[PDB]
Amino acid sequence: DAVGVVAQAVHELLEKENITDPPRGCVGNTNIWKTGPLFKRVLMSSKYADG
Amino acid sequence: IPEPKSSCYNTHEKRIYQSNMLNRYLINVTFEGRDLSFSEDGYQMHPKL
Amino acid sequence: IGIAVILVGTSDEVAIKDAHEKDDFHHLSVVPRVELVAMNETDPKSIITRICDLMSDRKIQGVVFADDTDQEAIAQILDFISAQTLTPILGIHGGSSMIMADKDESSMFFQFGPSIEQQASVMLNIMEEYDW
Amino acid sequence: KIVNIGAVLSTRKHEQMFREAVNQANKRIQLQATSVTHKPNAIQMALSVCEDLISSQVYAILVSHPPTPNDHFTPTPVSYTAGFYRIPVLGLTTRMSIYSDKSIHLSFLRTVPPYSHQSSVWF
Ligand SMILES: *[C@@H]1O[C@H](CO)[C@@H](O[C@H]2O[C@H](CO)[C@@H](O)[C@H](O)[C@H]2NC(C)=O)[C@H](O)[C@H]1NC(C)=O
Repeated sequence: DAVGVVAQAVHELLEKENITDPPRGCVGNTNIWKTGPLFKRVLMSSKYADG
Repeated sequence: IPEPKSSCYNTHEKRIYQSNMLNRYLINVTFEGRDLSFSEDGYQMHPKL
Repeated sequence: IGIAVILVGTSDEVAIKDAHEKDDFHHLSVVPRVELVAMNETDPKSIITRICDLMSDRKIQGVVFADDTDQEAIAQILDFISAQTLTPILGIHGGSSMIMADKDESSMFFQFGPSIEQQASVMLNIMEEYDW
Repeated sequence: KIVNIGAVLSTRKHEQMFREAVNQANKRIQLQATSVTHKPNAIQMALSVCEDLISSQVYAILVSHPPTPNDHFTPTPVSYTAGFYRIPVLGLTTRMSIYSDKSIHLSFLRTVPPYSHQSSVWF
């Protein structure tokens, strides 16, 4: 079910895709990734009906 | 008085000690004239605003 | 006992000059041994790394801390930290303290700032003493 | 640019389940699948989740529970980490209500309705 959710999320992510990265690496990139909450709204707004 | 924990993570396999009632007193301490009695639920008392 | 004042990437060498103080009284004060380890603006993983490493460096039986950041998460991180070794922590200069409602069962942590009830109380006092 | 995701269980064959997942996904660029472990004394659990997933470009994480009946705060030590930078994650097993608040955790997204809501069935 969950991977179906993330599937439905991915091909909708192309509609905006202005994230440009989720910041990886440990040190240095101490800044809230400026699309975390928005992508979270997207993911929690995933509508499917078959799991 | 207790002792520093041997490890932040490895001491867990040997973290066998008493139950600390610190807050039962640590909440209640005040000196240097200015009183700093704390709250149980986790914040100050008489806060300066 | 081991006490430190960790500094997360600021222009606050004022701290480097701060701890020169004097309140020696006839209390226990068995081993007051302060410590001043600054760091760059770093990540929570390295934050905790240094936290419990320096805790394990020489001695630690009580911790204080401050930083300069927005109100996001560092307090919550420290809050969990407080649990795993039964130790008090007192965040200060509350860019590192925008207080959190709930607390774990047996975490000896505390922080400054007002409880939201107290904010209500003070705003009511203001509303009061001007008669509207 | 292929999305990467890591979970936590002993049915590591769920990785192949994630391959079938990307199959049904592109059917409905690509999506990859990664996996991590579990350890007691969750201090290092944060260390591990950092070292193993923040190394790559995560987008969402998965963690069920240990069937060990402790189950009080076993999901937390990761709800905080990726909560920093606010990387969304997904919840599987535990059902306590603490993990629901929008002010203490910005990370949980719950698949199993927590014990709280079951009140209404009595109503
Ligand atoms: C909290 O601490 C105070 C003192 O800081 C306790 O107060 C009483 O005992 C003190 C001992 O010297 C006196 O100085 C105080 O005057 C006395 N209080 C009053 C009102 O007379 C207090 O009992 C403590 N309470 C708890 C719950 O810990």
